[PDB]
Amino acid sequence: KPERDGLFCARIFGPVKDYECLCGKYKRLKHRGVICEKCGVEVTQTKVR
Amino acid sequence: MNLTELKNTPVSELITLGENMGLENLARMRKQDIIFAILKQHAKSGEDIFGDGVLEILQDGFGFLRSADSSYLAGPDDIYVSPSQIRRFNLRTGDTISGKIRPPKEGERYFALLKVNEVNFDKPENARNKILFENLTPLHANSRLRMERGNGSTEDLTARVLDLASPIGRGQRGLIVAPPKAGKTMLLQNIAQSIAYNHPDCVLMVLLIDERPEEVTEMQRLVKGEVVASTFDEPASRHVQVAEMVIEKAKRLVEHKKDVIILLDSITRLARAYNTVVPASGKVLTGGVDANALHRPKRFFGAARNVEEGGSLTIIATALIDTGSKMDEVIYEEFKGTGNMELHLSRKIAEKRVFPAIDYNRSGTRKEELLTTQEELQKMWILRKIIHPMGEIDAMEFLINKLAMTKTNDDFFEMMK
Amino acid sequence: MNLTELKNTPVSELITLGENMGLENLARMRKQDIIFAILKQHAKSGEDIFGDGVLEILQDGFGFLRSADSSYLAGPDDIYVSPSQIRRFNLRTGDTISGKIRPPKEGERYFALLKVNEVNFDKPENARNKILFENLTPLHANSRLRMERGNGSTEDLTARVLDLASPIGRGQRGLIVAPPKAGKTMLLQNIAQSIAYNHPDCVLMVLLIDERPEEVTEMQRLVKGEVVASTFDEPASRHVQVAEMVIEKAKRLVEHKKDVIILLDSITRLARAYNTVVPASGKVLTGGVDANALHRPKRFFGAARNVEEGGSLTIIATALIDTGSKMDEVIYEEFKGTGNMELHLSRKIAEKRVFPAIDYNRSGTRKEELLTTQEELQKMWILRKIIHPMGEIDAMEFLINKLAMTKTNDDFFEMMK
DNA sequence: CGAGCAGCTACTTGTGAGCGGATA
DNA sequence: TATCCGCTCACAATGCCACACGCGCTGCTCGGCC
RNA sequence: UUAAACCGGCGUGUGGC
Ligand SMILES: Nc1ncnc2c1ncn2[C@@H]1O[C@H](COP(=O)(O)OP(=O)(O)O)[C@@H](O)[C@H]1O
Ligand code: BEF
Ligand SMILES: [Mg+2]
Ligand SMILES: [Zn+2]
Repeated sequence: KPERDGLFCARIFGPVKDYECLCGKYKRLKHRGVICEKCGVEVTQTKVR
Repeated sequence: MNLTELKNTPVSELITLGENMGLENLARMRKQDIIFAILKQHAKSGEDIFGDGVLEILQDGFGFLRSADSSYLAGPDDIYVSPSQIRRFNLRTGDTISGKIRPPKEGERYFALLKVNEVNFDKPENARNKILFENLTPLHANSRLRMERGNGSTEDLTARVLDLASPIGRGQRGLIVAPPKAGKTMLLQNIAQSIAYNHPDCVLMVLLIDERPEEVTEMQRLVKGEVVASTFDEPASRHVQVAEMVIEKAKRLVEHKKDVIILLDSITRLARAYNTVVPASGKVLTGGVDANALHRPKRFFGAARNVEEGGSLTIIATALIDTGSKMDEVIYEEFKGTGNMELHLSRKIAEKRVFPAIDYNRSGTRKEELLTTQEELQKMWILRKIIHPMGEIDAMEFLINKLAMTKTNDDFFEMMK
Repeated sequence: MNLTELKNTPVSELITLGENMGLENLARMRKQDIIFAILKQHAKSGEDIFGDGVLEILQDGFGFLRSADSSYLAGPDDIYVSPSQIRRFNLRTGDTISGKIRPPKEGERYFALLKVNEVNFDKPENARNKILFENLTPLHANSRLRMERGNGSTEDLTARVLDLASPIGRGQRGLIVAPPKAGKTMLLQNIAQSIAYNHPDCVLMVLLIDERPEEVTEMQRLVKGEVVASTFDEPASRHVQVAEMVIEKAKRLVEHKKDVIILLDSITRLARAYNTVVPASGKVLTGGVDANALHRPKRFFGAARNVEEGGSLTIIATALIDTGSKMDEVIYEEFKGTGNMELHLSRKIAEKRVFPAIDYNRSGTRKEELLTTQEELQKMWILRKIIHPMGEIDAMEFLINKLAMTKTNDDFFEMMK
């Protein structure tokens, strides 16, 4: 998985998977558009990256 | 402000406090998150925080400060410490680091410790002027610690029994061998209350492994000192985590020339937890254990030793037998020869509601002359000799009877004569 | 400079020494690291070091020099030796190589031995002019070694008991069969102190296996010679490591025509350790042992032999019985017929506080005429005959009484008549 | 513990412009 | 101080297709935020 | 809120038109 603040990252660029966060806490469609409690990434498609 | 001053307060009190501080009602988050948000708000107010935490190092390099009420576990109230302090003072695991802390910004998770103020209730120079644990000379138990309460109560029985069977000293390694349903937990409570009420000069620290949550609550608010527990709501990983926490804390406190008593119950449960956490090595011995899966428990039971130069480390640990399985029996085999203090609780007398059910036959003390004086040993030996006429059941009768008529040791000795 | 001259000094003294040498305060690293850094600094000063270490070879080819206070273990103070010296002198395991050493640079870990100076307190030509251990002729014990101290003390009892029951000679193989709680460790201390105070001409070397750290400290500073111990803080691998260290050291010292006495306690513990370190062979015999898992212990107990051409190797080893398990019983079976000296300690007399609890019935000596002269055997035989009227308990009474009234062997013999 | 950082190529040809340059 | 003259560097050199290949071991240093 | 399905970038060499 990407580093916290390395070259590859999620909270800086976007989720590495479509509608799936890095921690797997938010994975359904209801949480689409909200950030998690530690990484704080807007869960969405990979195109954002 | 500080951690324990908020953690020894209940959850409703913390919710009311956070709502009084003008915050989003914190009755929705856990108590640890409540205190975390309260500290974040207090730091937002324009000031620093003064925190305290016991120290943990992983293979990364920085330090984690776990709190007391968290049972030394992972949580948001654990303080971050940059590895620079570890490179400076070589702070190993087991410091109640007390110092100034600041709130974490974005990209961070925990509070960062700015400067050191208190190193195990000592000056930070003790962090650079002290002796390690592996280098000193372990000795036998010199000091004698009385167990009897002194009120003539019905549970005083247990204490005085032990006092006339095998006393307890600083630096001892006590192992209790008892089948299920023998009165273990109330024995722990009785002996802890007696050692803490009769001798407040010595420090107590009780360990609970795989008990019920009601047992945790009954243990935590009843005995003095820190009450660390690790129940089933955490896996064997967090079991070994809290175990290594408390052992390194005791080691460092002993290095600080302090008397540390560790109650532990039971050893078979932590041995199973360790077997769970250590991978296999291709071979399985009797009972289903590994080769190195015994090295952790061995070390854990043998860390006890008497420090003649200052401080001491005594442990009182119970074991599980008559469980039907094999691994518990081999564990008892391995740990019955490594301890310098062995005691046994019977089950046949226990199920007859005749308590306490001490095995006066298999009870023993390693090098008891350093724990018992001239005529003291005279009295103890002649009573052992007169109880020696082969007896378990009516031997317990004689003991409990002559113990219920009398109040102190000298009363029994001078009335039996 | 040298190793033992710094290792027999305490840890605080070494810390003060390293701080006096102008160094980073070494109270943060272990004592072995303290001495390592002190040697590195002394070598940085512009000079060489003169070190000493007992030799170990693995399947690699080079040599490791383990130190005395390290209990012959792996550590930074172990000196590296290039295999060239092994190809030159064929230095097998068990040389206290004493020689010149230089500090290690980057890419290295330990000091490198430049040249040989002392080979087991002998000229390096003895490294090329000597005889191996497997080639000489093992014989029976010729010399007689008195055990009684000669002060009439209360522990002299034990010694004189053995002296009138079964004496000890050079090249003997003694096995003590004793249940738990029979007075083993103080017996070891008593007999070692007597052999080292009465006969300083013979060399002592005591082995401790699976004892308490306080027992290690009480053994290490009380008896003469090297006190090697291997407690539970090391796994069975390091157990067998130190065991093979000491056995090859004794073998080489005997090859150097020296008298080497090896105290060992107990054998069942090292047998369990070996069973732990040897893999299975698909089959498990009685007690849970393997086929080849007995070959190591067998060899280890049978390395004892009397060298009639020069030097001797005697062993005094204790065994564990009445442990409830089977493997200890089969181990005792295997080792009760392989020894050339058998003695037994009773537990029923021991728990009556009547010490020492010798089994005068099962005590014996292989070919005792080579250990006892004409009228000497006359006296011993007639006393055995008069004690022969079936007795354990009041037999111990008679022995201890007639032994407490008297001071030496001849006094007892000429007062009983 | 991870990751990295690193020690362990060479007779083009032209066409063009920018930059000395030197020299009275 | 103008006016070429020449030195020196940037920039370039068809399009596709097909196939194959290798883009490493180990000592040292640094990072200090599960 | 519930059910079903899914989750070649570079360089080199060679050869051909
Ligand atoms: N020679 C002796 N004289 C007096 N007391 C003894 C003697 N030998 C043993 N004992 C007693 O027997 C006990 C044996 O101690 P311990 O080390 O627990 O058992 P063991 O030595 O058999 O392992 C000691 O507490 C000691 O008081
Ligand atoms: F010290 Be006992 F013999 F284990
Ligand atoms: Mg012993
Ligand atoms: Zn997340």
